[PDB]
Amino acid sequence: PLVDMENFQKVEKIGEGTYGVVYKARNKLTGEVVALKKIRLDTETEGVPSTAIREISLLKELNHPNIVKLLDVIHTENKLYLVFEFLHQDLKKFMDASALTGIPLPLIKSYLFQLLQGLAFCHSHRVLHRDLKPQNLLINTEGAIKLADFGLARAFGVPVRTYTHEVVTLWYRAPEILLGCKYYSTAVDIWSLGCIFAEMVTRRALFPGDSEIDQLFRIFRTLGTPDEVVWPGVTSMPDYKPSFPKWARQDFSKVVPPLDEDGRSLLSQMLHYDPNKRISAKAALAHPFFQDVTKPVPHLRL
Amino acid sequence: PDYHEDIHTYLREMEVKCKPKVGYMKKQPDITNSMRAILVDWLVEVGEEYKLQNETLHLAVNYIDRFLSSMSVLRGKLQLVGTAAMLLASKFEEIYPPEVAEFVYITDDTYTKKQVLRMEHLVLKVLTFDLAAPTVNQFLTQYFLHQQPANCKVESLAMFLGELSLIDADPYLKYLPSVIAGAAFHLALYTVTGQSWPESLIRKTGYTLESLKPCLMDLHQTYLKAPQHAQQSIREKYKNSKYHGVSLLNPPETLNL
Ligand SMILES: CNC(=O)c1nn(C)c2c1C(C)(C)Cc1cnc(Nc3ccc(N4CCN(C)CC4)cc3)nc1-2
Repeated sequence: PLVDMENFQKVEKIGEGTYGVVYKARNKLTGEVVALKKIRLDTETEGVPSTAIREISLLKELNHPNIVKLLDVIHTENKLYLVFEFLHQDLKKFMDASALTGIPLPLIKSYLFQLLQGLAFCHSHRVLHRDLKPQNLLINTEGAIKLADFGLARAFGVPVRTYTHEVVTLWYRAPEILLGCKYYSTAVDIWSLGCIFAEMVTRRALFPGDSEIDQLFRIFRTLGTPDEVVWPGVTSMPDYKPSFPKWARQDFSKVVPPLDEDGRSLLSQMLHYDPNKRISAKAALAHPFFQDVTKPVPHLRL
Repeated sequence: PDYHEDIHTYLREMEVKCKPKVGYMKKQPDITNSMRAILVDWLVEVGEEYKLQNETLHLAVNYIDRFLSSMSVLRGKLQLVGTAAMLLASKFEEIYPPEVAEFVYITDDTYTKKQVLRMEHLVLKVLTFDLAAPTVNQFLTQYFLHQQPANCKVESLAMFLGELSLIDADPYLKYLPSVIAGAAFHLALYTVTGQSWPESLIRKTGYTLESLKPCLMDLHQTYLKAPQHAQQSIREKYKNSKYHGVSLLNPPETLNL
């Protein structure tokens, strides 16, 4: 375990957070470039963190071109390293660097197509991601985009329960979750992707709420306040209030103006209120929107 | 569900891979089925104390059978293995695990916190972090979607039988989780509603009633003898109203097979 670690040359820090730190690193023997995640294992004295337990066990079942590959795990006494395939950039930064020009629509399509393929693989292997947001989506110079950061991911061979402390950042959070649903379903990841799709197209976040209630209202104000006919059950859901303003559904061509009929169709189905009716990743892949998909390469400003 | 099928197919593949060695207990110098039975019974009790999901319990046992399948352990260490297994199972399945301190407490401080963390490390190494194993519970869940009218009493009784099968390495090590679930499901459906393994699950699982028979016979026998069994924590757990008192239900005298 210590020899392995000595085979790595740390190049530069590319990520940091509560979880620990990620370095670009080089295998000194093979030359392979790699992302080294260091989890600090003395910080609490609670053993291997649950996020690491889940990320590792779930990620090694998930080998797919559009999921960032876990290459290796090194577990010493006081350190835990995960070795991931290395990508060039995250989508959040890319979108921000693309503000002036916009992400070209073909590249947007290619990205969504790949993310859906990656998501469909997750779900068809009973893994929920649960944290799909631009910064957790990684891209390379060849045009690939891949799901990353499975710190909140969960197997659902048995239904996954909702936790207040372990939720996606607000903007990409599905309405079920905001309304207090009991279990997560695959539909929450599809919702996040739809939000991200919209944000790539318009260059603004779709539903940038300030709080849980404000987030709901931004959703209601755009998609219309849901009722029993749209979403059988809404009014019974825990955090639903009858005092909710009843907004009408905004015209969808005015919500994502750049999008054609197929794109508007796909996004509508990804943002369907009723989780049972929200389109699955697999069915989305078959949507006519992706009829002509190609694989453009981004202009990565580095 | 939309992936319901792909997930079943996949669980059916993983359950073959994450499967312990059937004959591992006779290759253990010092421990025995009876001791494992006592350990699993204890873990059910612990699960009840800290109010843990049933899935946690099944995962912990799967980790233990895999660990013991390749590592010799002495009596005095068996419980440290199971304690670490439960901790890992909790970390994996629970919304948030009990603290390590709690797992040291539940052992009467037989082991130090340090021994628990080191054993957790060892178990992770020996299982190679492959913790997302298929369980009877997971297959039962998939199966339950196939009750035309959903019945909560059938589900409790199926859980109850599936949970009992964890206790006795003989004969249940020799059966796949999907098979134990199939037998527990039909048996619970049969006792409660008088109906049998449904054709829709025959098509889904490829298991016939004929195919389930050997496990059915065993499971029925474990159901009959349950009140006599030396381990009782599960029967206790399942006479609570949370489970419709299904462990009080009288098993059929014979299956109509
Ligand atoms: C919880 N998060 C992670 O584990 C994680 N974070 N990042 C940024 C990565 C990970 C993984 C899961 C360990 C895999 C990975 C694989 N490749 C990269 N590449 C990368 C390279 C540069 C940048 N930057 C763009 C944003 N910056 C200004 C810093 C450089 C971001 C990602 N990053 C990562």
